[PDB]
Amino acid sequence: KGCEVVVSGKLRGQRAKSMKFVDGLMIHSGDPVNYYVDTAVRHVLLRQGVLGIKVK
Amino acid sequence: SGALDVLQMKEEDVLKFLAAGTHLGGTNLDFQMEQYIYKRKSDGIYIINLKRTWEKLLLAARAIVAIENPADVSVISSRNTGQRAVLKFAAATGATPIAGRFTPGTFTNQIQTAFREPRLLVVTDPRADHQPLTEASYVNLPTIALCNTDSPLRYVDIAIPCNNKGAHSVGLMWWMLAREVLRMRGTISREHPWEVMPDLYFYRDPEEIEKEEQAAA
Amino acid sequence: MQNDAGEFVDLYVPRKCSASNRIIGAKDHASIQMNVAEVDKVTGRFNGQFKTYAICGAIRRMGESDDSILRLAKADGIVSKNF
Amino acid sequence: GKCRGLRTARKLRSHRRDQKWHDKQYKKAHLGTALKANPFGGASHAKGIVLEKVGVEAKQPNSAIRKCVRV
Amino acid sequence: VRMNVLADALKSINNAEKRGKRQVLIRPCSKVIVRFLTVMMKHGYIGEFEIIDDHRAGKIVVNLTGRLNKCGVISPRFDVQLKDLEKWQNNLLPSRQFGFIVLTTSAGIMDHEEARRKHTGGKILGFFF
Amino acid sequence: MRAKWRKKRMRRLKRKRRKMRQRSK
Amino acid sequence: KEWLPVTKLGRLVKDMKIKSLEEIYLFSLPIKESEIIDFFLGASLKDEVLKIMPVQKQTRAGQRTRFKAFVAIGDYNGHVGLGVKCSKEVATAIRGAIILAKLSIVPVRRGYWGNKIGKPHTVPCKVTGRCGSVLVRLIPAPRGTGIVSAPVPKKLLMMAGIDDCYTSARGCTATLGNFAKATFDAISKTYSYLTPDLWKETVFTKSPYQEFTDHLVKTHT
Amino acid sequence: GRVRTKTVKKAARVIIEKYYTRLGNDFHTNKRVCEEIAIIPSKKLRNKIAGYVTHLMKRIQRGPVRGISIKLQEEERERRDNYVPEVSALDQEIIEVDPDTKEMLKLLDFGSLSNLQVTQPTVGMNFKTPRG
Amino acid sequence: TKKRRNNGRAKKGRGHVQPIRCTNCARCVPKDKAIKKFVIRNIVEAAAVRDISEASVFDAYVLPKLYVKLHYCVSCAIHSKVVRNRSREARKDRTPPPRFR
RNA sequence: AGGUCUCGUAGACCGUGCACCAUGAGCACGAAUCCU
RNA sequence: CAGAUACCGUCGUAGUUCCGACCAUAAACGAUGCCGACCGGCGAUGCGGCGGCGUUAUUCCCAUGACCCGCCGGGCAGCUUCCGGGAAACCAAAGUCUUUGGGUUCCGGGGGGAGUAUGGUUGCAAAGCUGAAACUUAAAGGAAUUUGGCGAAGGGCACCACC
Ligand SMILES: [Zn+2]
Repeated sequence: KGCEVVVSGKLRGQRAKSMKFVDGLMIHSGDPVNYYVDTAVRHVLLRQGVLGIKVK
Repeated sequence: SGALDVLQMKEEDVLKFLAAGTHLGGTNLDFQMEQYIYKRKSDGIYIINLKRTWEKLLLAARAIVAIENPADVSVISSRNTGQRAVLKFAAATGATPIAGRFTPGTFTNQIQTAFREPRLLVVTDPRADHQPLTEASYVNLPTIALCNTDSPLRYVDIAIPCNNKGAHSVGLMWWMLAREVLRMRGTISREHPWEVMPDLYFYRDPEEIEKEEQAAA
Repeated sequence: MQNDAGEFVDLYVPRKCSASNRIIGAKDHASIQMNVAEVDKVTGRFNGQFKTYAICGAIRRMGESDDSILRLAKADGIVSKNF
Repeated sequence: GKCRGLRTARKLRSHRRDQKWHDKQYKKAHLGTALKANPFGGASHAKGIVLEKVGVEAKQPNSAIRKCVRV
Repeated sequence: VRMNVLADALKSINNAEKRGKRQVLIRPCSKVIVRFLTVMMKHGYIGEFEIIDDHRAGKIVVNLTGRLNKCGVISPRFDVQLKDLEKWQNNLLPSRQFGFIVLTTSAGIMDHEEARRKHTGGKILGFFF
Repeated sequence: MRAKWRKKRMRRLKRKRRKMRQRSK
Repeated sequence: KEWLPVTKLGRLVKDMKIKSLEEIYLFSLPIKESEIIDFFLGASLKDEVLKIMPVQKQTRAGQRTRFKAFVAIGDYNGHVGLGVKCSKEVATAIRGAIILAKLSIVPVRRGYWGNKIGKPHTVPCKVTGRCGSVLVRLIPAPRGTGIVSAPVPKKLLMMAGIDDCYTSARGCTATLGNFAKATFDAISKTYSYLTPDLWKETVFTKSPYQEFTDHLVKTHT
Repeated sequence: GRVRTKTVKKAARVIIEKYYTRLGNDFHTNKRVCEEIAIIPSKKLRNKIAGYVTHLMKRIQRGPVRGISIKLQEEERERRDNYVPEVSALDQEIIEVDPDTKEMLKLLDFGSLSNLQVTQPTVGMNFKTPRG
Repeated sequence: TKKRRNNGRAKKGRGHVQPIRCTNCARCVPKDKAIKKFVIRNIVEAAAVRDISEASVFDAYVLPKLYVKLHYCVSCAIHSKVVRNRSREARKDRTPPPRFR
């Protein structure tokens, strides 16, 4: 019922940018964040640079 | 609406109109209401011709009874003078009542849970209810209004000349519209006086309610 | 609305107002169509003969639409002529 | 137009001539000053003799030197 | 001061039909004004009008319908021939199927199709569509 | 500068030009 | 992926008891559901972008850019529409613009140039649309001339079905939104012009609501 | 500052809406009522619900409220709305009628009525507030 | 641009009014442009009234007032906070502020 | 004959100024779309 | 005050005042030429005229002045308005304009140079009227919105502010 994906890095240019795609509900404070969301961070190596993935 | 003989004021509705203070209206005068006024009485009180009230009342009654779905006509009141009157009008004639806080979006906002989209609007005053008349312009909605000598005339189709200030006149005219619509409907009789209670449609202040409940049982 | 052959070529004929005689637009949401009931002559009963009238939006927002309906009912003859 | 008389052509003509003189291109093309001060004198190409070669600078938002000659 | 009664008359009837009125008064009269409204009445653009015969200059009560779009006056009265009328009809009528040019020829004051048929020209007054 | 004092210094320049014109005859 | 109407017009078109959109245009009923025209106008209703432009709002931290999308809708044999939508992303903006343009579609009639031969091809009179300072004027044209204009009213008149035009513009034509809206207003104003070919009194046909009161009560509350 | 949030007030309003017949003035009894009927993940939230319900019961016991419409004060509003007097309140034996109203009524449909009487008019036309 | 329909004054068909001087300042201001203050106040306000009435030779004595007219320039009126700026839609209000005490 | 006429007491609109208070090197900036 | 020939304070010259002879300049603004017609209302204002319950000039009558109710014509204005227009602020005129023409005079074609050089002319003088060019420039401007900044105003807060 709620999701949030964040990407950051080289997105068609020299200077890095950050795109955020949020749809649904998202709790940010309190202990329900400790047991209602799952946070995973990965690094993607491209040819022109390294790209970041953050999924909740 | 008056070309026949049975559609005329017979004996007693003149007495009700004179008892409820129908003939005397506001001090100032709108220029669209000039055809409905005979002559200014002294101390700044304008006199409304009762014939024109009767004919515009029958025109409004014909416009109401023309639709065959009574759920498609909505009566509007946001003032304390006509709260119970529109509710009992909708109880008698099968209409839909709006009493207090006409929300901005019943007519236009589609996904709102209170989306009521009627075919006919009947309102008791144009000045106090300019917000239904504005939202009646964005949709093809004919309006019925009870218009005073002072109230502006805009987005109206049938203007009944009235005194919409006192409670007796408002309740009496709502009862007359209900009586005429039920008479051309055919669920009530014509020759027999159907008049069970004429005081049923009158708003009163609650101090009179405690005074009445302490005087009576 | 015709051509030299005689076939109807326009897609529809729009309405016109009964007071100002102006063409009602397809997107003029201030325009109205109102039905008024005709009564039997002796009984006072509604039978169902209908005589509808349409008013364009400019006359309605002008403030003179009720006078237009009054003059149409004068012309048809249902409301009393003495008035 | 403003003057709309049936027998008014002169005021229109003289006013049109005066407001045509109150211009820039018509003022430039019809006076002897803009051709007398013109180095080419109403000519497209010209010959000349170089005497010095001077490098003039560029404007504000870009930085270069520009190779030029004195003819 | 008042230098053209016909321009003021057609401006007044244009304002009256643009607001939506039904009856209008024109303060002066002329024979040329009555001929102009007779042309528009024969062509069915205005209704049946009246003449208030007062001893000053006649007042004209014109019945207005919704069939009129614009009435205009060209001032001054320009000389127009048979060969130069097509330019006026092209840049002054809204379409080739409707609209009329009222021009004064020696055989009366009427539309430009009838003057085309009788092969005569003259001075232009105005237009209506 | 505003137009007033630029106008004033232009008038003073006009004055000095006028005296040198009259004394340069 | 089914259609659930919220207004009674959507249901009354949904149950195949409204034959065409022509009586909706005749009775001047407002359209609030976009799938009615998709039900009526199908494969011939095509669309394309005109201009995507960015706008900026100044805040405390940086600048926020939202993209505004213009689009034109209309089949090649009649009706045409236009819509403006702004959103933070481009896909949401173009989808909202397509939906809002498909929702608001005007009809247009076509006339003749002198001789009433064959199907109509041009604008029957001189119409003018204005918004901002933008002026556009449409002239009837002879057959086979082709649309001579700027590229964007050429595109709009191709989606309007008219193939013969003479145009004349004035003002700041570089603003594409006001120029497109002025040409759309000039197209949509072709009915508020009473030509003498419809001076007869119309006959008042029957309204859909009162005709299908029984079906509306039978279907919904 | 102890100001209750909107979730506390909304929950208290709906629990005093759907349940009234098993409530009282004691804080502990309707605290146990709110514990038994409503599932609440904590104790302080349930406690604040119980306190605001107790305050709302004490104000409903005095007079009606515009946000909660319970079953028992309902039918009473339409009892006051459906009250009728045995008199008609417009059928009075004598009606005081203006002379201008009388010369209306002589010319509309009627010539003489024995139920109406006339009143004298005023002597001065002073009817506006002094403004200037 | 045009800030007010009038020019912050009361001159419509005159072209020249008699200038006056300020009270806080000495600035030459036109009469219809200056802010006017016709103040009514007592010599003793609320504390010395009992001391005057309890040390007076005469019983049942009325206390005289001060009747002066204050003429203010615009900057002196703002700086003394006699009048304050308003919103664009609330600028058009012309009634005086209501009095209670 | 009675002996403090009754009903609640913003009962602050006391004032006006208000010492000196100048200046800021720029390179760091790039606007877009649909599913097989 | 770093400086102060400035803001502030004490004196004080021409001038400020009248007569007579000059110059002809202002944000000389309503930043809106003059005449004529048409096109919503509302309540007041100054003048002139008309009609009408009533009160005062001490109790009856008449006219007059002083009030109240309405109109007519002209004038300074005010409030509301999806008449209509404009880039908008706003305008009952800045409306009746691509559906483009009632009559008539003056005046402007990007910003600077520049109201400048010269010529003519008026004047005792200061200066007024007429009035360029060379060259340089890709912007200079008008309305309105969103942020930041006020030694702008009105409400609240903080011991990384004060008492
Ligand atoms: Zn001052």
